[PDB]
Amino acid sequence: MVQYIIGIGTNSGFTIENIHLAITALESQQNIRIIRKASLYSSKADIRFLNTAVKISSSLKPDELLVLLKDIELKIGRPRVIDLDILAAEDLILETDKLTIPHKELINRSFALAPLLELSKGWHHPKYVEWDLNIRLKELGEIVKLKQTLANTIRMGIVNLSNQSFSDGNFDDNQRKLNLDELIQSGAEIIDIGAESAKPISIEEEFNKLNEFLEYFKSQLANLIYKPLVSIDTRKLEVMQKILAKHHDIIWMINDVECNNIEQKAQLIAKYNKKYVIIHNYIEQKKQILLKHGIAQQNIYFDIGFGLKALVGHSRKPSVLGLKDSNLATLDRATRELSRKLEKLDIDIIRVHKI
Ligand SMILES: [Mg+2]
Repeated sequence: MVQYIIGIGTNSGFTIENIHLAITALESQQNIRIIRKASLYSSKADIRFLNTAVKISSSLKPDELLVLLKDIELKIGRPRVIDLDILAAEDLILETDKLTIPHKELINRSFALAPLLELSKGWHHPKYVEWDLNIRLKELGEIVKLKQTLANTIRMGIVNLSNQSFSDGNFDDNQRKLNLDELIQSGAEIIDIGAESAKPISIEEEFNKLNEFLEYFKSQLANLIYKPLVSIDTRKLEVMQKILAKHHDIIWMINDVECNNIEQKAQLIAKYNKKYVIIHNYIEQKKQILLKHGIAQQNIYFDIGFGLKALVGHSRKPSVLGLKDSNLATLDRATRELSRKLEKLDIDIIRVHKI
């Protein structure tokens, strides 16, 4: 049994998902235990890189572990989708054309070294036992530790484009953009964009608002410290159709509150292989239809619906935080404190305005 620090980076696709999946792959090996996972780090490539590290225990030999990693790199399907490197193994020093441990660039890459030292604050490079790596890390300079984590409970950030959020000024439409930014900085792992509050809205106009914002998102891809997973919040079948046709590459999930056309909707999610949610307003009958039309069960969440993995939407809802003249600075606090409790529980996804 040896301890290895595995470095995991990615700047392509669903970034945090690729990282979670490489970790899942390793944990699933009968001869590997996962000891600890580092924080998530952002560095610049062209899209932003997402890097972390994991400390494992394993009876694998370095070269055999090298073999496993290339395998995993091909499973996740490797702008690199996934890059896996043996960063270190205790005080092990190994030089072979095949591999070097510690990794030759460990001490040149802050996105490698920072997570390592986070996992092993007392670690010294065995080739250079006198090198205080804290000093080196700082010399390497640039590195953003994100508030997004590899926790079990992912936080979905609400981005409403409807009339509720309207404060546009003479020459600026910046509020929803500012809102996306705040959410991403405060650690939302996911973003749920919906364009309806009120007076009904057409398919064409619902589509227009969603499209303009996704195109805006895409134009910002290399400017985001973290590229969140994207959930599309609409109950209209034709909206899904058009939005998925244009933007399926950057969408992770469809979140539909009202069921009509559930048949054609599943047929659409299946073609696109996307996550689906089930809200109230039994879940079984729906599940079966979805399951029927070709929707893999794991790709589907349920929501009980204040108004199979578990999504809960409870943000700024009075009925569930104890009802409602209360200000936003108070509504969030009941959410934020109740969020902090669902995380503790198993909760897979929580939908919130503030993290
Ligand atoms: Mg490599």
